[PDB]
Amino acid sequence: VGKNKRLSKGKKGQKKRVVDPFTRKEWFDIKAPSTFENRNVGKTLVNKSTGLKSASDALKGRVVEVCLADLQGSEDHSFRKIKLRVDEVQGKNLLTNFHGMDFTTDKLRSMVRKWQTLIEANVTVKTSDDYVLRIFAIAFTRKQANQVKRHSYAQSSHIRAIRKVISEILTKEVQGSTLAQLTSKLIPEVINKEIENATKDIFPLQNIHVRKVKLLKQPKFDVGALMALHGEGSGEEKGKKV
Amino acid sequence: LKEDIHTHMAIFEQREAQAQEDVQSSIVDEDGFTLVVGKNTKSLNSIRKKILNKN
Amino acid sequence: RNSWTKIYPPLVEHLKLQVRMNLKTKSVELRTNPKFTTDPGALQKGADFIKAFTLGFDLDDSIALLRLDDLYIETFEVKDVKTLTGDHLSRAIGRIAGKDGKTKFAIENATRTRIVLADSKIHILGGFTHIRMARESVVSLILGSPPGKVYGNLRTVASRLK
Amino acid sequence: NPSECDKLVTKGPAHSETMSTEAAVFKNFWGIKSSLRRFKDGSITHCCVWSTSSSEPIISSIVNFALQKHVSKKAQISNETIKKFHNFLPLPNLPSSAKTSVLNLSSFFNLKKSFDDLYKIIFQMKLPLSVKSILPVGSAFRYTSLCQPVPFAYSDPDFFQDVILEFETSPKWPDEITSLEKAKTAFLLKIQEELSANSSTYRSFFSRDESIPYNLEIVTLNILTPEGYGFKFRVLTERDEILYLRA
Amino acid sequence: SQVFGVARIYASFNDTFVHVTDLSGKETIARVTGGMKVKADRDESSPYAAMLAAQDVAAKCKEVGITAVHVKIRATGGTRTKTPGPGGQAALRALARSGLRIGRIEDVTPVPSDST
Amino acid sequence: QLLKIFHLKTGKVVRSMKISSPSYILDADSTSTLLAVGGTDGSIIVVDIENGYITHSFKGHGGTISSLKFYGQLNSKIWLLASGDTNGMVKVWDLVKRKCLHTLQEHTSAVRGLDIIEVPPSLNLLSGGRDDIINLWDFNMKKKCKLLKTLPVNQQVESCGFLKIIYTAGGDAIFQLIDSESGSVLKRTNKPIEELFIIGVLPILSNSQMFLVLSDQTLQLINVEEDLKNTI
Amino acid sequence: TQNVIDERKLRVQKQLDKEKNIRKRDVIEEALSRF
RNA sequence: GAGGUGAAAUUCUUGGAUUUAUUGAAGACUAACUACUGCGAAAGCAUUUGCCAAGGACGUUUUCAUUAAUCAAGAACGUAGGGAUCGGGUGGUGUUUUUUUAAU
Repeated sequence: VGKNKRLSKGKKGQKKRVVDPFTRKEWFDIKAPSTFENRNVGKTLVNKSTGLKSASDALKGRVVEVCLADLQGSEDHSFRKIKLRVDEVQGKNLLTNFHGMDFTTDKLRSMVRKWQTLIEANVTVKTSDDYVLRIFAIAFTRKQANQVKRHSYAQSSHIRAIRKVISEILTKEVQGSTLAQLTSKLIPEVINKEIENATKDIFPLQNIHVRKVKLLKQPKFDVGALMALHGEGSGEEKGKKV
Repeated sequence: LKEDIHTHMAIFEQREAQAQEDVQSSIVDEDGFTLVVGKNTKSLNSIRKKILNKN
Repeated sequence: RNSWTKIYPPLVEHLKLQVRMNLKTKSVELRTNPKFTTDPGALQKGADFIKAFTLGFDLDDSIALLRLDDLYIETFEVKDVKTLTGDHLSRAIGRIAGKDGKTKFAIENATRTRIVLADSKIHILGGFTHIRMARESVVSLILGSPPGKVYGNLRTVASRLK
Repeated sequence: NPSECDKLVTKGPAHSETMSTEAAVFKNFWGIKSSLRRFKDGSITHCCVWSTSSSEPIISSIVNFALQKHVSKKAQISNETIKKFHNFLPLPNLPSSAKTSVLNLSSFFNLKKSFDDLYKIIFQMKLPLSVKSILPVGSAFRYTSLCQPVPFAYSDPDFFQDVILEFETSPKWPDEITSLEKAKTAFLLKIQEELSANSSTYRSFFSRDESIPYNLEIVTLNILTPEGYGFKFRVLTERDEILYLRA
Repeated sequence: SQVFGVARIYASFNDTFVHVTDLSGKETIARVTGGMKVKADRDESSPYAAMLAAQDVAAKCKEVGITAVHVKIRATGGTRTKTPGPGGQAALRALARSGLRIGRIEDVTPVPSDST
Repeated sequence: QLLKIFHLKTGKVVRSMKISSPSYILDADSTSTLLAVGGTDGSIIVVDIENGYITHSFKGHGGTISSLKFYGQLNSKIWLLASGDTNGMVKVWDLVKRKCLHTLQEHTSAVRGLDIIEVPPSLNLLSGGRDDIINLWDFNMKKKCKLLKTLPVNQQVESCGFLKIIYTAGGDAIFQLIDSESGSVLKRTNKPIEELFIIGVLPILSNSQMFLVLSDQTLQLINVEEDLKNTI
Repeated sequence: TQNVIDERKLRVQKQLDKEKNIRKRDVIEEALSRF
């Protein structure tokens, strides 16, 4: 803080002056899976590539919370950021895979208002691979056209019907798919319109979203499958000259 | 095949719509009775084969 | 929509940036133009301008946030202190508003700041220690005090202001 | 171990100033074909490059050199079964595909890259009932085409892979099978019309189908892509299997 | 070609934090507070204190090499104010002015679902 | 904000320029009157120091810019610039025709420490890095090629090459002398008991004395011209 | 509650005027109608 | 340096406090939706799903035939009118809906 405040018996321990770590750090760049476009998402510091807690295994656990507008180049979904788990380090390029998805909180806090009721659902579902997802879904009552009453409330025995049909159909949409297919069908926001089409029979149902996919168990690595999700590659020679 | 889909859809929507309104207003039976149709059902053949299947 | 004719000229010809009123997601997006727009913080100042206006202050108050850039905008809630069940919450907002807005306007003219208050969340804009003075007067009043006593306390705080 | 069975370099020990005993072991064991290289990350490792090939695995050449250096310089290694029905697979006319291995799937991955281009183009257009899910089902997409798909190969019967697309679950589909299949032809006509409208670098031509019997009016389209591959599009509807169960 | 850090601007009570990290979250770069610039102990939550703190962070991050900052404002969360104070906007205005490209302003303040 | 102080009795700010990016590498010529400075985006301005203002721009590059070097013999007509990088590359510019001579993308980390000399226009150069590769090139005036790599095990910062043809390297508080045209460390100082390493080498009296400024705030003297004719 | 009843009167007025306006008022697309 | 206040102070912190990220465990609570709305005899009652029983209103050309009310003792638990809304039913006839899978 300053000179007049206190010594406080903790500054007597001496300071171990300077290590200058950014001369030692190293830049990697991240390659997203090829379900998206624009797979280069940015760069990451790690450590110096030495032995004794090496770089390629001090890596490969982290996540990056990138924005879907930054992945797709289209500002129609500025919300719905995703989380990519960096998994296989391969020649300066962190090959990553899908790990989660969440709305930026301003979007749902501006979606929810009073004089309407919202519906929540969430299932634990295994995909066709051995991933398991606590996949969520949010829903909202539409004020019907030519309405008069301010309310637009659900009868809470329609709520069980809407939640049953929404858990059933998104359980079907997960279980008939793999994780890459789940991302490539979640990106152009189509289970939302599928919920609205299969659920407009019972209630009018303003904008539907999914807003959360949480992975709870991962199968194995399968290096070849992860390389198949991007493109192949074979690290080979550079000249010795000594 | 464009003129084929044009002609086939043009006769099909016409016969479908006339069958739909024909089952939607088929009130008279010859002895007093009024056929219950149900909402937005499209065909007398459809309700006939449905009531044959529900045996 | 009713104040859009007075909002955008202090976003275009006074302050140098450009606006769009997106009806896609019902928002306002602001670009800065690389060709001729100066003032590298003007994007942030105009964003905070329309943020204060959509948050609830009036448009002259938001222009007062746009010019004279050192006025910030604090926000807090009724629900943090004493947990305020709904009948007492009605007592709370009625006690802060007074009668015909008179206690709120007293705090406004006293502590050189301007407040607005939603059903459970209030906002004060001004300078930073005036925000703190208004916030301690508001939290004393929402704890529940005689308005004559908070009038005398604001006489003392106005004497600190002079 | 079939994972790294055909990895074309063999990373031995790392390089330091003090030459370690395993580095000396590797030097004396390989010798004239050992080297020390930098990899792309930056580390330096003694290794041995191997010119891979399609008519062999590299383990043949490795055991050839590592026996003709150690057990005898005249001990002839004879194998011909692998060389005989390791190239009974048709050699795909690609850049350097004789030099590439057999576990390489880059022809399939190039086909899927062209499919992703077509995927984005078929999504971000507009339909009266938009695409719910387009997904491939073809043999190249399951990596079991006989020849590896080279671009512009017309005459292979496994050329036109089939991708299916399902639309939104709309109730306004017609009742009987000839009219709903004719509506599927209507939707395919719409998407090829807009495809020739906006993306002239692709092309489209229709095709009657006959494998599903007793409805001669099932029509697919086939996209000829500028990358060199073709795709056969089949529309699936929610009404189809309940129409067949009705029948 | 730009590269991106992540701000994690903490608009706490009686203090303000700014420390940009590379967008994983592990390798933090230049942790500053509101205390280590001003010398009074009364306004270590000052808007001016957060202002020159964000200026020093901008200088150090341009020294390292990151040019854009995805900015994420966090209040103190919990069963407390749940909403940024003045120090958050002060640091935001400072490092939006100081030659650093800004991306994706958010709010990552924790919400309780009625804890104690 | 670039400034220059004339070191003589007029100690006033002679010239002051507004440079684009906050820069962190400067080098003046082996002669006077040339000062090169490159920012943290791709822009390497060079300035005649007498009548101080911009004489070359050199947008040119990519990423933040690492160390660089001049090629200066008094009364020449060559006048090259070295121009290292953070993403590993060396893009050599001249100053008499404002052209990129040769683009070289071969490294893997920040290209610190590069040096240019001629041995009978031959003009061999040598570029170290935070990766452990010093990677000297032949570097003809028209079209260039490569020669040996000779790989020191350090993190080389300011590899002042071509001593009396013998290279230097620092970066673990270890001043390695390495022969050219073959690889052998032959003189190397005592590794200290700290972790702090070499920030900078500094040549005195035409590459005969060496100042060593550390990561710590100390600065040492070496006397290479005695300790090369000397082991350790 | 007065504001509630006023907003309901406004909505009923808007709906009556909307109903009043409602009462007072190529090949492949012909095949691809009704969807 | 963190904390904390009107200022402080105590405390914690180079054996790395605060902050950041990846997790894991523990108990309690059910943010926004939340209203002059719902239920219960009353106190009270807000996550989902299932089970176990119960209860209210409505519907009724179903049955019994005064079985009703009121409370000591005891017992269990702790003046007339109009608008709007919730639950049920009837009728109307437009859009949401849709069609031979069931439902309504």
